[PDB]
Amino acid sequence: TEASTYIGTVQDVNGANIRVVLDINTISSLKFVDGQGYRIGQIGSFVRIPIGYINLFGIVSQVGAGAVPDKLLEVEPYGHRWISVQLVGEEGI
Amino acid sequence: EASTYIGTVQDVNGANIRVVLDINTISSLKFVDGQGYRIGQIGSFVRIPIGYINLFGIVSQVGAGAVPDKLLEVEPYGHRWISVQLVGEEGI
Amino acid sequence: SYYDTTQQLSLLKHVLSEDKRPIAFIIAAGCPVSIRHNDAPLIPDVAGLTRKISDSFSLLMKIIQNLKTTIPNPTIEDILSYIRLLQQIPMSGKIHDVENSVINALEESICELIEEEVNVDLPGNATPYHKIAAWINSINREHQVEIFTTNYDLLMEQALEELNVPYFDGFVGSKRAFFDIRTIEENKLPSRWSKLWKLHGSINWQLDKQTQTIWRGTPSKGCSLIHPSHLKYMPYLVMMDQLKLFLNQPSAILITCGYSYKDQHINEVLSQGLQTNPNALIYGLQYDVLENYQEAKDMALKRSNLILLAKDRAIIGKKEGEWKLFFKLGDFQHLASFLEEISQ
Amino acid sequence: DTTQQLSLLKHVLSEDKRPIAFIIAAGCPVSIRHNDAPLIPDVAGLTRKISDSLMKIIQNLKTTIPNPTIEDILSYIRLLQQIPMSGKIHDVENSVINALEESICELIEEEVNVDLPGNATPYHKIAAWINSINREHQVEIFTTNYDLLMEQALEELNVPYFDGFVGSKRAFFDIRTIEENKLPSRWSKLWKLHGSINWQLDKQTQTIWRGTPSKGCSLIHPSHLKYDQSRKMPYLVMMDQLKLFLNQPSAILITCGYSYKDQHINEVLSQGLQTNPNALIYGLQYDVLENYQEAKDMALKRSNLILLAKDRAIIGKKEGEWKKLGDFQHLASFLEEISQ
Amino acid sequence: DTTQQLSLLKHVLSEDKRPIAFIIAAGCPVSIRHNDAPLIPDVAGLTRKISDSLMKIIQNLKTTIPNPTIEDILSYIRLLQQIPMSGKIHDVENSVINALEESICELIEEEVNVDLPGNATPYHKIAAWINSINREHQVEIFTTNYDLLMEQALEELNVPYFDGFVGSKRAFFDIRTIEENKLPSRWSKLWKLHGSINWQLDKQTQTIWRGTPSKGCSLIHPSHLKYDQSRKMPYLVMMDQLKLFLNQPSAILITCGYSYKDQHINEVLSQGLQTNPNALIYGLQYDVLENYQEAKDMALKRSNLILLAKDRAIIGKKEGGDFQHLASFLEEISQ
Amino acid sequence: DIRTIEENKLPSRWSKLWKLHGSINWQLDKQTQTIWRGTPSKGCSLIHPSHLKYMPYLVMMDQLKLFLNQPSAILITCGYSYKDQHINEV
Repeated sequence: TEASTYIGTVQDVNGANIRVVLDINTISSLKFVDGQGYRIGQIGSFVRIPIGYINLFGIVSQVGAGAVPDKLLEVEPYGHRWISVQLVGEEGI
Repeated sequence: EASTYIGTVQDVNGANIRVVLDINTISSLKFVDGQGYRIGQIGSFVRIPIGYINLFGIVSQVGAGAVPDKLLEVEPYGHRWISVQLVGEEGI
Repeated sequence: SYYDTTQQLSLLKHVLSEDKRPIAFIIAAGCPVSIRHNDAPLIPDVAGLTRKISDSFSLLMKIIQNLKTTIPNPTIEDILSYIRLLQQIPMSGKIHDVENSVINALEESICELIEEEVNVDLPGNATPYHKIAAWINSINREHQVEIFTTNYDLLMEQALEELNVPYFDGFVGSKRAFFDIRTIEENKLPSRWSKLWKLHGSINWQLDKQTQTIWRGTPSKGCSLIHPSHLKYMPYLVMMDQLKLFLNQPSAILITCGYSYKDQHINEVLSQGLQTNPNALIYGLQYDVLENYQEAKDMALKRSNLILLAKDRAIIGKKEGEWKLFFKLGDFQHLASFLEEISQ
Repeated sequence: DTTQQLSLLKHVLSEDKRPIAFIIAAGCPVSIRHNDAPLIPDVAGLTRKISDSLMKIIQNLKTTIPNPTIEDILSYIRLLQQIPMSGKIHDVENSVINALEESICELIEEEVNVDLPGNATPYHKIAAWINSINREHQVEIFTTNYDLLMEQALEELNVPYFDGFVGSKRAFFDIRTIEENKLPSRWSKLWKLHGSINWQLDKQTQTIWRGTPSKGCSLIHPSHLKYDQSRKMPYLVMMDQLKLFLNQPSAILITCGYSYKDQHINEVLSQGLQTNPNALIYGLQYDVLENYQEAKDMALKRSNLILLAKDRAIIGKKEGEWKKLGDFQHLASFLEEISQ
Repeated sequence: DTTQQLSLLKHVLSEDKRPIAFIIAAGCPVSIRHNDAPLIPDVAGLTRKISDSLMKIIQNLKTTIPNPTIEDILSYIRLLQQIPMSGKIHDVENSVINALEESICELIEEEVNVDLPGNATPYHKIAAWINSINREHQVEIFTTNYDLLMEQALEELNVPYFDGFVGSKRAFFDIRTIEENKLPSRWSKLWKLHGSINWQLDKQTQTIWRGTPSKGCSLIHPSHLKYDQSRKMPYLVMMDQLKLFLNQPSAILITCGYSYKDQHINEVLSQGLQTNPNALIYGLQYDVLENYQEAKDMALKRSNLILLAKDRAIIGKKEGGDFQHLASFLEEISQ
Repeated sequence: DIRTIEENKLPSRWSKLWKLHGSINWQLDKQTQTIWRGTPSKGCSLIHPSHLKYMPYLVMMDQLKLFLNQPSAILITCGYSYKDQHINEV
């Protein structure tokens, strides 16, 4: 199904402030890819968002209850699986 | 329905329309006579025809930020709403 | 009035990278021409086949002139249709004034010659067909990729077998492989399984006795149902219906390569499908000047969702324009390389 | 009484619910007679046909083996040809074992290449009954034969079937689509455990492809090297599919002509019966009940197995007695009567 | 004996919630007597009448075919017509073909243009019996005659019928009415396999519009070119409708006067019998049971097939007719 | 036992020790033709790497393959020479 190097899906856009929901079932620790150990979304790490043929890159800026949207906290105050990603650049053809 | 069709107005707040993307999802291309335009991008424009004249607007928010309050309580798994801000209109 | 190649290439790259939207193909006689094993291509074109039949065989040449009175330069399909019509009439030998059974001998001879000329194997693993087969296996799409062909050889089948590509051509069975028609319309096929339809038939078709049940298998001597449509009172009809039904799928895309749009039924079906579904898109790819395709330019002017690509001309959205020769994608090998690069 | 058993079998098989499966042994071609002669004789017929066609190997194996069959002979020949200098048993300059292998293989392929007779074949009745049921639980068929008769008749009946091979004259061995099982319900599965007469190996690797019958060469009774695995799989995956059908909720199973003389089959059926108590087996015997000691032992061990023969009827691991279904044509007639 | 399946047919007629229909052949109108003479001539009578009005083609066809029928002759004439230089095959000056086909069409046109008789026609009794049943399952009847006698009979009792065509003197062929098949249950449906002298084609395009019988042109025995992407002269739509009616939940259907001499009909009947296991055909035989070899073969092959004849009856693949008699039996069963 | 291996409802605390090549306490008593484990006898053993008896070996190989199919599985090899062919292919 979902290929390796999978983290989540975009659920909110505010121009240059993306919010991502982690779709990993559990064990947010050492998702092995290509025999090398990378960690699930962390403050200093990058992410990649492929759009058809070009890949948008971004950097995580906030993790936890801060990245949760406005009224999602109102609906439930105990759910925190969001990250806030800020776009940086893109890779062309 | 005819081509160049996106969704339906479901809210109005003077100058901040909230629009619902329709059920025919996963497409996200919406081909219109050759070239296809991605649906609900941040910078894209929209057109709302009222009888004889058209109303234009610019998208500002996409996703869970545009959906109203009660719908999220009804279902938090659905985010197919956009926030259109009016700009101008085309006369006769 | 001026079009950019890079924009269209990027559009196509984005299109092919998608997974859910259905995809299809059409492989015409111009595709095997672009692959050569000897100095000449491994399989000749339609004109080459007609010339070979003409010079390989005054009574024989009468038929060619007889058909030319009401039609342009006859081809293989026209000659075969005329022979079928002659065999339909019992005492039809008076038109050619040559007995009443030489027509059957000529039909057997031409069928054997065509089978001998076409029963060739594609050499090397670097053929574009293998590249396409690998590209199909690369992305596990939600909807499988269908393939339509109007050729007579079995190059696509062999390429699919070589790279372990499951498919289903409407035939089930190991020895006789009878035609199953209920499972085609039922259409609960495996998701990973692809489909391949040969619109003009191939060498593996054989017609049975008065039972007339159609079956596929090892070709037999003096028997080849390579007839394009022939006549009846049929697989061809259900294949056309399958193509039309696919063209009605939401956001469906169909790609043509090496096809000169010379046929009339295919063009009519494509026009009807384009008019019926406003979201379908067709990529007409050519390897010549667009002035050679009158029907294609007429259809591109009539329809808005049709895109044409030629060596030096292109029609996009009812507006003919010029490139910024160009469009090296017309060649089949370049298309295969593009697909392989997209997969990788 | 026999009538109660027949009524119970009718009302448990004719009912649409549990999946259905049959096993067909080499005894089925015996029950069909063409021109006052059987279409294909029993295994002993083929054995003494080969005999009348170098007895040294036969008496060498006879010292430790009873009356042999062809499969043992060909397995012994293969074991010989594994060894490079295997001629020390028989002369020198190794050519006999090879020449014997080809001679026997094309001889068997010529003996088995027989065309089915007209519309009176019981296979046609079985195919018609199969087409008469549209249950979600499809019918999978296991066969120990080598001929194409069953699938020939099924194709003559215009019905779909999947045998693990997909493609064309050079169709490969589909492997994964066996065990995603994502197939239409109307489709049926056909498995031949001991192999067919058209399978051919390849020099590059173990391809065991299915297509047009290769000239002379054929694959019979797969027993070659299995260290590589994956390639040259069909035997193991055939037993695996048999085991999976033996497990799971399936309150139906029919046997026809099986002699219970296969160690690799008896063990797996016993294991499945022990693991699955809910499932039932209706093994028959077209002979006297005393000719099958292994079947009697299996019936005594596992109660779920039901063994019926001409002499008596063993029900519930207990010997019974009478006070017709052994004939395969009679079995087809009974199936047609149940369907109609 | 006979009482057995007589009671069986009465009971199955009394069994509602299942569709019913009938097949009308040329035998039923032939057996109808008008002024002590048959209302419609039989196939042999039609061929004799045609011969009464250039037998070289007939002799040539007789070499490989026995005593032919009108359909074979007209098909051969048309087949020669498509071939441009087909006159050299049979003599010369290929203009006699057009005149011959026009004369044959005219002769058939005034041969079949016969008005239905008074209220004594059993067609009226059949229509009354059909209308007297308020079952939700509508009855769709397919016929082989080239006349419109059944149309007059149905229109004489104000019974709703649909023949796939609607409009006026230039009524067109509504194609998707069969597609969605959304019609009120009170209405009935009719189909002519070979057509009548009412249908006529158009020069500009193959439209086979129905309307007032045009002078000169008539459409009969549809076998023309089918390369116009259907809708040219489709009997295939009627065949598909028959297949769909065979594909619905199983029901026992009857027929009247069918000689089982149509290979196209026989093939689809066999396909429907194979696909639907309980499907039953109640085709009778108003002649010697040994005169229908195809019917006997079909009964032997298909167990569900039921065959009855004047001298015997093939029930359950084992061997063991008047339209007016059937109409009277249906009327008696209705009361 | 063959049912309890494949049904796989065991205590989470209990460990598992599969022997892919057999041990010296494995003995075949023939007669009933059943495999059993007990005291190490003299001479009688089941040293076989694969054997060709009319089997536990396939069961242990299937267990290894099934373990390798678990999500996020890790397998450490120490002292292995990789000269074997069946294990490498599996």
